[PDB]
Parts: sequence; C-alpha cells; structure tokens
Amino acid sequence: EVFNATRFASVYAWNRKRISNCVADYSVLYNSASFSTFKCYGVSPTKLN
Amino acid sequence: NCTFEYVSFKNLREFVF
Repeated sequence: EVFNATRFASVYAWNRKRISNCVADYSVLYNSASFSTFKCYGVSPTKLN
Repeated sequence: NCTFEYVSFKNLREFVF
C-alpha cells in the first residue's frame, strides 16, 4: 500500500502512514533491485527482522 | 492519533474486562 501506489504526495506535504499490528519480512526490499538508494542508519538492516 | 483499528430478555451476555 505504501509501495504499489499509482501516485505519491509532495515533499513538503509528505504522506505519513502509522503502521502497527502487521507482519513484514523485509526480504523483498533486499530482493528488489529497482531501489536506487537503500540507506539504513539506526539499526543494521540485516538483523532487523 | 489512531494507533490501532479492527473491523469484524432471552440473551444473557457476560463480559469481563
């Protein structure tokens, strides 16, 4: 719902989605080669699942 | 500020919270 969208918001009016009570594997982000920049700063992206 | 949302005298219904 955040990714497979036909339109996004502007930079100043950025869309904010609060997410809770869900289950994501976060492996598709690794498998998706269409991402230009993948910059994680807080915690290591490997051990986030 | 929603953090969670869920969508699903002959009768005696007893609840406990």
